[PDB]
Amino acid sequence: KVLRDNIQGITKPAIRRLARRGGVKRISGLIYEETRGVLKVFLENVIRDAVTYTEHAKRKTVTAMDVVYALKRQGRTLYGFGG
Amino acid sequence: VLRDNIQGITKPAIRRLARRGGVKRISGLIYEETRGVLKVFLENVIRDAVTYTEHAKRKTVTAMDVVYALKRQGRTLYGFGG
Amino acid sequence: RSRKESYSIYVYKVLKQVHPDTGISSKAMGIMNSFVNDIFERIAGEASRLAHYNKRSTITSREIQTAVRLLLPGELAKHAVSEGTKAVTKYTS
Amino acid sequence: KRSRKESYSIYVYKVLKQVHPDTGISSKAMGIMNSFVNDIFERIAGEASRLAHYNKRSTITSREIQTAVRLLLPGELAKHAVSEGTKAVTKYTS
Amino acid sequence: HMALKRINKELSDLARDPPAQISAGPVGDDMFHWQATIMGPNDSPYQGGVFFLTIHFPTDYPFKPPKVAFTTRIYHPNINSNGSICLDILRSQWSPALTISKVLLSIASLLDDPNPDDPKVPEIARIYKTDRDKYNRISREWTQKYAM
Amino acid sequence: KPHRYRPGTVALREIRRYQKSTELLIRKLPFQRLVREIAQDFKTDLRFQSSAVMALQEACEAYLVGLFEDTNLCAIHAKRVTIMPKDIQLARRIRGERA
Amino acid sequence: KPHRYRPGTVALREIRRYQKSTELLIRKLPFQRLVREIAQDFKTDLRFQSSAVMALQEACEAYLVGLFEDTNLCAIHAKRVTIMPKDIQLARRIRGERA
Amino acid sequence: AIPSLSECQCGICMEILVEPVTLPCNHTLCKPCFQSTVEKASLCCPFCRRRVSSWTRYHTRRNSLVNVELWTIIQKHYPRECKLR
Amino acid sequence: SAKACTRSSRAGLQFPVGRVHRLLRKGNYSERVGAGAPVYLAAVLEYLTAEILELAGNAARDNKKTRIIPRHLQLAIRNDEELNKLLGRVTIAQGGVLPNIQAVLLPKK
Amino acid sequence: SAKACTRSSRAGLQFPVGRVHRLLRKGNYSERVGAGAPVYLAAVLEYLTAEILELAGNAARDNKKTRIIPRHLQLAIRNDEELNKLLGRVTIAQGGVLPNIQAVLLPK
DNA sequence: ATCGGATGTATATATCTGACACGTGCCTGGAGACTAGGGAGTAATCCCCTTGGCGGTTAAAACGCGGGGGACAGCGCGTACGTGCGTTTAAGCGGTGCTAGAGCTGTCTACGACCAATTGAGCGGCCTCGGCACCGGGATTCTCGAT
DNA sequence: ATCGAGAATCCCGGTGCCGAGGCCGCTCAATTGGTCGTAGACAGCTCTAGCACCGCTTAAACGCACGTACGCGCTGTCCCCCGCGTTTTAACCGCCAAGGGGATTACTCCCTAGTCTCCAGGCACGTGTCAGATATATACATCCGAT
Ligand SMILES: [Zn+2]
Ligand SMILES: [Zn+2]
Repeated sequence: KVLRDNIQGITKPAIRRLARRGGVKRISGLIYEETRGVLKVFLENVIRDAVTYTEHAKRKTVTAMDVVYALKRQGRTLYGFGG
Repeated sequence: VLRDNIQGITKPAIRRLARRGGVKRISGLIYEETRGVLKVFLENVIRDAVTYTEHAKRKTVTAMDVVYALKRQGRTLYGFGG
Repeated sequence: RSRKESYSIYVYKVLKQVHPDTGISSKAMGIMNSFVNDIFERIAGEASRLAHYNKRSTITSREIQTAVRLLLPGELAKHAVSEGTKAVTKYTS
Repeated sequence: KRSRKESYSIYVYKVLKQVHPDTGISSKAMGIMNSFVNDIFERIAGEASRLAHYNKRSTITSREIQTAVRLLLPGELAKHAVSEGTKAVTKYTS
Repeated sequence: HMALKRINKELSDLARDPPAQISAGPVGDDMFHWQATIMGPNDSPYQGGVFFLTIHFPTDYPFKPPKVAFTTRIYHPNINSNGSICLDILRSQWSPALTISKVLLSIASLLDDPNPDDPKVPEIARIYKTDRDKYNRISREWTQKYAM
Repeated sequence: KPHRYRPGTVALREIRRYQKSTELLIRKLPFQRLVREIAQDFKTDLRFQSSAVMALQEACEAYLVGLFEDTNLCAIHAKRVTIMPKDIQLARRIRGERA
Repeated sequence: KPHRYRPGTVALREIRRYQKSTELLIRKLPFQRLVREIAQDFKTDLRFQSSAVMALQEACEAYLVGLFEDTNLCAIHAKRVTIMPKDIQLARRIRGERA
Repeated sequence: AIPSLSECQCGICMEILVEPVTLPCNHTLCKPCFQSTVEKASLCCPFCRRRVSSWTRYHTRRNSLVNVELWTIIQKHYPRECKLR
Repeated sequence: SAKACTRSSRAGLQFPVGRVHRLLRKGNYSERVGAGAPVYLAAVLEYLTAEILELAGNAARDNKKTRIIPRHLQLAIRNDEELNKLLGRVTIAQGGVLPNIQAVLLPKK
Repeated sequence: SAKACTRSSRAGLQFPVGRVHRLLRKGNYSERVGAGAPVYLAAVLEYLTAEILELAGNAARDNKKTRIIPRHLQLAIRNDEELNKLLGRVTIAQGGVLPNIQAVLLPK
């Protein structure tokens, strides 16, 4: 049950909406691939630590507290999901 | 009482710092901005250093206080103990 | 089962002192609990480091005062120090 | 005589003479190495205690230190440091 | 396979070039258990002293060092009552390229000059280091008890 | 004859619309699939609490919004209004994310 | 008749000279006076170890060198060679120091 | 010009070279031996005893451990011996 | 004080003092813990909570609402100066962003 | 490993195991400390120290010197990717900066 | 400078639903009284190193000048991006079913803390010689105006 | 495309000095032996929620066409940093002199940890009702072409 090339699920309209919230009025056509690459890098960095945290506790389910701990470790505290 | 000592950071000194930073051409309005940012940084570090000194009931600002203040701000310094 | 604790009731009491007619949802309550826990960790860790530096083995009220001075910005730190000193003075007598 | 102060000077010098038999080290470089060792010790041993408070344990074992090494060191340093630590532990036990 | 192929040519190399004052061979059915004999070096208080030793080869070779032990008795800062050798080549700095001849010769080299820095037994090291001239009599004595 | 707006006004309208709301601008199933793909690239046969995926989505969207603010500032600094990949690269380098 | 170097070829020489050395580029007495002035602004009747002043000088010079590197990149982004206060402002904003 | 089989032996294996790795000290050894010595023994070359940890870290990420030139030369000359393994 | 009431009421606080004392004792911070640290810490925490709740209530009132949601907390934190610096790296779930548009982008007169 | 030898030489290390055990047992980290943790932590510290010292010695030799100075330490650290990432928020006193000139500034 | 559509956003009213605020049982954690001991407060002495001053010498800073190169404004081209519409896709919702794994309870056994005796690893102080700094002279190499 | 003159940098050889490497004495902290209370490892059972599938709307995504306005290159001007020479200022070095306060030691007392008993505060669970979201219909602000 392997999943392949799902990064295309972050479509161009979604990136445009994120830019609109960020305050961008006009967007170049090469922004979308760069945004996909940056998002993939960030997700890999967070999920590696989340999986390490869930592996230390001898579990098979990645809880929300593992994600919160990883985000706090990387320097991006998140309020709302525990802690 | 000391006053107006920010001018000891001369234009040649700022030029030397810029040259070490890799700068080739420098506009004439950059020195006052550099003085301002340096003053802000110094105030921020020295406030924490003096707080650390006062908590220890001392009257001298040792190098340990400076190292701890720098580490607290995310600017760890290697060389002066710690 | 098991019991899990939180600062929810005290946050609600403070809110009722401040705004007697407003309420608070559940997500906001969770955010407030996270904030209180985070500030607790910050101040306690700073106090621990302060006590370790001076070769002490105790966390007294002046440790917490210095930690509050180091963490919080100017006016926030001033008001927090005033409130903590007032609470301690009312407690000791 | 002044009060005794502790440092990693002799151990760092032994390591240096192991890797570079004909190379010496100055005093400021030694003071930088001592600070580096202290900083990494604090980092690992402090992030390996949150790892035990998270799981409601009370003992720090070689399983918390291994995971702290995994989390704190970068991609290729954390594969060699873990191997060296496991080798040292295995040599110590038997 | 790999390990046995290594040991066969190690034995062949030892046989075609017999090391001076050291001999070795297989005593058991397999090549994992070996015996060896070492003669005392000329510039040592071990004149005319024969020492027998037995060695076991671990299952993974040469990536793990072999195990050596002394069946006979000898007094040494690096050798205990059981006869185990305390040599950095044997335990810590072992390189897989090292052959049995090199380690068996390093054993005799250590016999020539004991290493007192990292002794297996401390009091024997103290007795050896405090003065060699006083102990040299006991060194020959220990040779007559077992070596001679 | 048909009515149409000059290029730029609808963009400002979208800016005002999306800065006043607080929902999530990425569809949830594709993001969940991407998270699961990366995780199974790390460790096989993993399970995810829904709160974990929700937290990951919140964090990623906040990060992208901040990065786009910095990118917009970088683009404006060069006397432009469009944001280009060099703006993203410069913002990331100055932030220390790639150096 | 007298020999002159074209404008720009003595600046690169200084760049290569000062990037090859490790000494401190600010005079010590003026910096010490400034440090003492700020400290006596904070708490009166203060004394300083010489190591503390040296550490402050090292930290300040490292910070300024890094800031000037970022400023140079910002200036180069806008297709310039000269650095201007807006470059410093943008670099500090993106680093989050002034926001 | 063409190297012989004498210089095409693994010091630890005493067999034919497979997936050769050439350390900065110009000590060539087969890949499984390098992996085993790195994992278990010293993180150093078995022959002249110099540290190659940084080189290994640099070349493992970029997949450049194997010596391409020597392997290309060897693989064409002795297909049968490589097949026997 | 009277030495008869509860510790929280003896110091005039609403946040707990026994729970804070236990958390400071069992947190692996120091070997010993004084008897005035929990009161000081509880006072500081209560002051900060009261400040943020006051600002969030004001933000909710400006929106014709009688319930604080994460949006009002985000507005209260970001629109301040000391609270924004204290919580610079903190992400509030379902908080949104402060509305602003750069002056260059707005249409020319 | 056999007993009757010092703890650091039983595990094949050079850094002290008793001192690391005491520091772990006195620094307010956890209520109890396992037996194998000091060995692991000392091994990691010694590995990192040797890793940096090798590159520092190489940089010192490239300058025809026989003594490591902070300049060689920073030349070693900042030219290695993992070491630079590990120490990226750390200032080394009397170390300077790497030679790096933007290609735009060079004469045409 | 408006004037008219035309479109989008704002404003007022019915309604209904699910989450928030409150009430109840209880049990586990916090409060109260008592004892023992070591941590920290206070006083006294030592001597280190911080502050202050003077004279010289000279490296670094300050000031002025001539000019070339870079910053900035203005024009023109065309090409990529914004807006709008019709069509295809799969997200979202509701509902059901199954079981894997998180979570809790009971035993008990081995690992880690604590205590006493002891001695060698490591720290402080001294000493000496070689590695590196410095001076002076020559060779090598960019740099620029002129062809 | 180049040749040559003036200037900056690198090599090489000789002299000197101070700090890094090693030795000696000593004291305190790590080691070894022994005992004990409990932390967690293992086995068993519960049951919650994570995973998978199905069908129906319909909302968001996609693809295409037209036009426009913004990015990008080119030219011109001017003025402002840069390189260089001359003069002035004060930094740096060596030296002496005084005393504040950092650091250590000894004594003591009182604040905090640990133990036992008890009881009420807050946590889990259940319930009712009203605050806000949704649908519907007007009212007004704003944008664009055209005078
Ligand atoms: Zn091999
Ligand atoms: Zn080699």
